[PDB]
Amino acid sequence: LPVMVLFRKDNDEEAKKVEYIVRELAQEFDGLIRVFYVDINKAPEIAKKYNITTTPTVAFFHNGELKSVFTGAITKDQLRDEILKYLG
Repeated sequence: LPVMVLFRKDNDEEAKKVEYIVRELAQEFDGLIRVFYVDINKAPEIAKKYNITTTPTVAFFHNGELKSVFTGAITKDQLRDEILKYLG
């Protein structure tokens, strides 16, 4: 399954909308993708590995490889279109 990972900071107002969007897509594509939520402060080594410095950031992985990274202003349509790409 393709994987979508939300990198988040705890007290972040814009991160709230992206977290809603990601959870919405997680349900919409349940069973077809896996979604993980990484707290930058609780897991700094993962954020460091993936060069995550701003939050919210959403990354996509497939076949154990990093495929794309979205930062800054993030929309549901952007994320959904990536999900569809890796589903075929």
